[PDB]
Amino acid sequence: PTLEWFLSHCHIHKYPSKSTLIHQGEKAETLYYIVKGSVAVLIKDEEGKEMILSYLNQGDFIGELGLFEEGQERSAWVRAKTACEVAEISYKKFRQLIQVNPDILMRLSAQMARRLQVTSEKVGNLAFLDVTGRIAQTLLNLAKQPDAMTHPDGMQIKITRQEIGQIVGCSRETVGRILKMLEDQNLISAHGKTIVV
Amino acid sequence: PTLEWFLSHCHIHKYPSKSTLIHQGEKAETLYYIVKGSVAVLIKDEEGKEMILSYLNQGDFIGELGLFEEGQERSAWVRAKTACEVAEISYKKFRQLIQVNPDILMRLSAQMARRLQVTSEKVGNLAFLDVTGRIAQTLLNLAKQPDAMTHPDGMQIKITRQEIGQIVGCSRETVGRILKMLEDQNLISAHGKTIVV
Amino acid sequence: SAAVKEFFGSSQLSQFMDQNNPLSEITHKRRISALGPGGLTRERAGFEV
Amino acid sequence: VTEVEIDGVLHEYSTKEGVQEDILEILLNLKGLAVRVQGKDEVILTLNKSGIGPVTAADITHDGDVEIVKPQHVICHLTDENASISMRIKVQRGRGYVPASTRIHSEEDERPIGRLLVDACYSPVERIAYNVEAARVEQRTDLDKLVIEMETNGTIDPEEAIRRAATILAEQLEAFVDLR
Amino acid sequence: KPLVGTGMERAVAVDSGVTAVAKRGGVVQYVDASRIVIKVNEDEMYPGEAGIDIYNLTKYTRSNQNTCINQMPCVSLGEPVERGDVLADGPSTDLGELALGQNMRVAFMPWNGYNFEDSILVSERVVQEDRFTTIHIQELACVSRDTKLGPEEITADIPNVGEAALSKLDESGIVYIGAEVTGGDILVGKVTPKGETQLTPEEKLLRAIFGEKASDVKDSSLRVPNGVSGTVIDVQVFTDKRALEIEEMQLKQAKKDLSEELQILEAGLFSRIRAVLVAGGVEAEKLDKLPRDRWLELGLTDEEKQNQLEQLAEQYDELKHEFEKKLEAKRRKITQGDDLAPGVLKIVKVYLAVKRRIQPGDKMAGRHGNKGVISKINPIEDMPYDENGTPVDIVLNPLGVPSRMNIGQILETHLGMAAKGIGDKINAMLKQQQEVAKLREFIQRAYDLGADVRQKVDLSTFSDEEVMRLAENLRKGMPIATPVFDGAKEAEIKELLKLGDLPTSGQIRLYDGRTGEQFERPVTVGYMYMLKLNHLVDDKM
Amino acid sequence: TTESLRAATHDVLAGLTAREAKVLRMRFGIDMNTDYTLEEVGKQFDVTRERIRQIEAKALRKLRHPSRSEVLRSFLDD
Amino acid sequence: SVITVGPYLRLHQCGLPKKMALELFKPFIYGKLELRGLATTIKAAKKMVEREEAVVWDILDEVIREHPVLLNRAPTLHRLGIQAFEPVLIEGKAIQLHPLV
Ligand SMILES: Nc1ncnc2c1ncn2[C@@H]1O[C@@H]2COP(=O)(O)O[C@H]2[C@H]1O
Ligand SMILES: Nc1ncnc2c1ncn2[C@@H]1O[C@@H]2COP(=O)(O)O[C@H]2[C@H]1O
Repeated sequence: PTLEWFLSHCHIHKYPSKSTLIHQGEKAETLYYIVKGSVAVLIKDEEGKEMILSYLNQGDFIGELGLFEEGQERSAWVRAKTACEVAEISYKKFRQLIQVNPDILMRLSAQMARRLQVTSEKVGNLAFLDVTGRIAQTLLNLAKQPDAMTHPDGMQIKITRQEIGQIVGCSRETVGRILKMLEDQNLISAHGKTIVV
Repeated sequence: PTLEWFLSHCHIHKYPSKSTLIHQGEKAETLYYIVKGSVAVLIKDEEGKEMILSYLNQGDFIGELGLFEEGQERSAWVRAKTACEVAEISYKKFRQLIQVNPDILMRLSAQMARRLQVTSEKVGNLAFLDVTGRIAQTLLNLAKQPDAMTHPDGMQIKITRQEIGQIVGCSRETVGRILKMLEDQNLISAHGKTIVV
Repeated sequence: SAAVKEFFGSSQLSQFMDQNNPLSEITHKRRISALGPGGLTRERAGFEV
Repeated sequence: VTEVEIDGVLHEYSTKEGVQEDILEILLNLKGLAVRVQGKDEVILTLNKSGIGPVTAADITHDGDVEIVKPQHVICHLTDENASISMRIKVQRGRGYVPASTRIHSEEDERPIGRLLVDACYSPVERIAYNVEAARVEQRTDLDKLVIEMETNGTIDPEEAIRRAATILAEQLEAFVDLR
Repeated sequence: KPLVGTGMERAVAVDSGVTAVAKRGGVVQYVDASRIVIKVNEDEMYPGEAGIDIYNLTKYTRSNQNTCINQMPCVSLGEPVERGDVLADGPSTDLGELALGQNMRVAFMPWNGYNFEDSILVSERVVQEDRFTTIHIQELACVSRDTKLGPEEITADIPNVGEAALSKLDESGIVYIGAEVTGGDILVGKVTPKGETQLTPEEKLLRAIFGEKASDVKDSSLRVPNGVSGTVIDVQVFTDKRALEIEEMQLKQAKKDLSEELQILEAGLFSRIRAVLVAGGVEAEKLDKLPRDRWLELGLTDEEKQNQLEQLAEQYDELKHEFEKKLEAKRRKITQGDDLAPGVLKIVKVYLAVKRRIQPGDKMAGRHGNKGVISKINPIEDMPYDENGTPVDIVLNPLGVPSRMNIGQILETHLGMAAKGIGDKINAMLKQQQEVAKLREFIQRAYDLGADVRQKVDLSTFSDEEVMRLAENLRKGMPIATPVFDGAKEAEIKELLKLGDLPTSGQIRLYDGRTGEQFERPVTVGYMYMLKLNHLVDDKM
Repeated sequence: TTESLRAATHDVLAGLTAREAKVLRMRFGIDMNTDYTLEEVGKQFDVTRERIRQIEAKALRKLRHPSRSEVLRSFLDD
Repeated sequence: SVITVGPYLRLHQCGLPKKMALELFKPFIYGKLELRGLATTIKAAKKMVEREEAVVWDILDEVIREHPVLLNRAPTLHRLGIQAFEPVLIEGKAIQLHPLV
């Protein structure tokens, strides 16, 4: 694809696990496209408290928010969940790419549309749903992302319990204790690996 | 200009207040463009209240999330705050419009970026910054987005402690209690119109 | 200019044309009168004229 | 030959902004239009055209069961670069006898809009004549033969014209033999 | 035309008009009723100019007396035009002679009180031809003026459920399929700001139900007046929801019009832009297949070409510039509300064209004072006919001709009957498609027929196809001149009529068809030349 | 038209309770030279005022009532 | 308006283009549309009569039956230039007139 003609002038960089891609406050000077790997988009308040905005997986762009306007700082931290083979395009050259071909932009805007939908959903969950419904929607959504195994009748997830903390953005004791409340209600079966019926 | 070009393909309806222009569950064929007026988006609850996700004014498109895929159902309700003039085209004509000309899609992309940004701040604040801090981020952003009179010594807003609350998420008598705390803290003044000093 | 305007655009004895027929418009162009300023009137003229 | 309905760019009575041909001269250019129908006894056509050049019958949305014998039978002309034209033509089936005048004299019905009624100068009955001879039976030589000179367009078998006529007369006069 | 003339027809059809001229030698580019385009030859074409020698043209128009104006050709392209010829006909002219009326059948009889006193009877068939049926362009207008409450705006908004009978319609709706519209409908929707009125509880409750926002911009739409069967053929103009629909749709209309105008007028020029590269080398297959724009990067050499690379670029500049200009002007002028001038807020214009079939009351006549009012149209089977089965166009009362003493009309009649006598010969020669020799023989036999005719032609001058054009243009009729006091004699018309194989006096037995019989005596038959008038029951009732 | 209208309003208003019809007729000045107020349905019948609002509203529903609103409906298009 | 002949008139007869029949006799047909009540009001009767109901024709004939009307030509020299005939309703735009008068 575009990926290989791209790769020949090497901007593709292979980053180890955790190695921070974006430090927010950097001046926006390059677009990315994750060719391999999973990424954490995340933010911090001044008093050390941190929140994850999204994971970002292969096929996705990092940093697009600065391509449109001059001289902006990067909106979130972007840190590698694992080993990442990552494209880099400079803005003044990627805009030439838009000028050459906007076909990419359709798929790009469809992804953005799904992102807006899920973000408005999250504001709804926050304002209007307590912890229980949030982690139900979690374990439900977890029962649909393509890594889940099947457990003959019902869905299976075993991510032990760290990555969910970073997806839904919560503590882990409360996840456990309400994983148990759902176990009483006969909707999950968890002993670390939670089976979503 | 290119807005004139867009509107020139459109078919402009008048809509007076409370008119529910878009509903959730119907199918997507029209992209909308607000010629005149201001509108409010909504989501409803399986049993309860609703959430305005954001407000939209003259200059915005509505409907676009359906644009990029066929057979897409409408995601939210969108109700008129004021009487509006809405420039409408169908998506097929829009695909024609994409091939014919750029630079509406770019403005649309810059807008999409801005909206993902401020709802992310909203989520940061819902998660990090407390309700007094949510009022702070919001009355800050509103001092940056104008509708005001720019009172010769001070600043004001026409707020009945209801739009600040609903943007943020709270109840009435309580935020009363707090903005009066803010008054005793010399942070606010209000009688029907709040003066954010 | 004001004169040659006024007079070419204000007069008796000038009026819209009989366009129904090339005959009517020639014989309108091949037409003679004994009236107008310095002329006769229907009530004053008789049979001799 | 029946009727026309014109509906186009502007208001729709009926020639608008860059047609030479005022209305009765397009229709009289459709009177001599020759259409054959084969399967059915009834038809409706449509036309749409635009842009500078002669407006003819080849542009007609011919129905598949319709034989247009002249695609060069002129209809109209488009003059202005801005001018464009959309109309509908009711080809034949009629009923009864000649024209529009006597038709609406019959027809109390008033019909919705677009419809421009037309005189019927037809097709396979053009002119006729006849001749009474004296039949030669050997003795009854004063008996009569007839000879009917008939003239048409094509599209009708005359023996069919004649059979239809006799069946018709039989059936009218059912109102006088069976009915009093 | 008139079959019977006096000779003065031609110079009057001419001197009511004027003439034209030609251009350089060439090949005729575009052919039309009124325009011709010629391309000048390469050797004649100067190198700087393109030399597309083009001509001008003609159109329709109203009269001072609400009648029709136009011009058409009586000629073909690719034929020599002798100077002073008529290249285009008029309202009342054809090949350069007068045309006031039509030529058709006559029989002089009483008939059941239908030609009692000066009235006229007529077959049905003449209006199947519409040949007397004809037109009246009429005019309608809209002054849009300054109103105190605000300018009259062009828009039309409506409450009061359905703004009724629109309530009862089908799904379609008076704008019904394909933008169809009835009599009474709107053409130009203008609204005028409205004052207020006494605030009675009923109507105020009604505009609390519907609630037209404020200032209540009263309706002033320009409509089809009642019963119109005319043609609102065009609109000139002189300078709410559906407000915006109609005006941005007016913009849809207009930009599509004018985007068309653009795309034609510059798709013209894109040939020369391309070609200008292909001069100075050839990108004989390097030019085309790669996208067209990227050709200036193809063949380029020293001094004289970069100037034309930039002339090319200047075209690229000027043209898109002028579109930016026109866009500004046009888009704002559709976007603007009505706010124009003192008293001229604006003026909108309309003209009509009423054409429908002729009916009793219309006044018809000939050229000897021979008037007549109409009293019925006669079915053809209900016309007098002959053993030929061929029925009469019209029946006239001869009650008055002794007391009217217009015997010239009689002579007119005979000399017309004989002329259809020759026209039918040429008709049969057409359907029978005679050999060139016979056409030559008969037609020269036709021209040199009279006693000692002052006027003389040979056909051996002409080729075959010229005689073919000649016979293919004469079939609506050849005329004849009976000069007024140098007129014809009983001997001539009688010799001429029997040359038609007709009766010497054109007196022929006629058959009624209400019973099929014969009448008692034969009747005078032959063709008169008659006149319509503006003195119509239309113009009288 | 006016005569038929107000004859029909007389015929419609003729059938109410006396209070409904009378407060309506006089309150809208129907059939005399006065401009009556609910301050005066107050000052005249009973110093009650707002029950006159809820009496007028009841009468309007009694009388719009499209078994009656149709002699009024030809006048929608006025 | 313009006149033409009635050859098949009886003496008492005269043409009447029903258009002007209607125009002159609208009060009778209105009173009669209220009497029957199809047009319940004069808005209704006037709109119904602009829309030319079929009953407007039969009732125009009803009203016009036995309903004389005058006839006047200029110049009215003596008494008999103006007379009164019975109507004969027609859709012929020309007045028909008994040839002997
Ligand atoms: N709410 C979100 N959903 C998905 N991706 C996000 C979100 N917020 C930030 N990002 C991504 O994370 C990146 C952080 O830095 P940028 O703002 O430069 O570009 C950002 C986006 O690519
Ligand atoms: N949180 C938000 N911030 C800004 N705009 C939003 C938000 N949520 C929804 N919208 C907009 O509101 C629209 C409602 O209908 P659509 O689904 O067509 O597209 C939606 C977006 O354009």
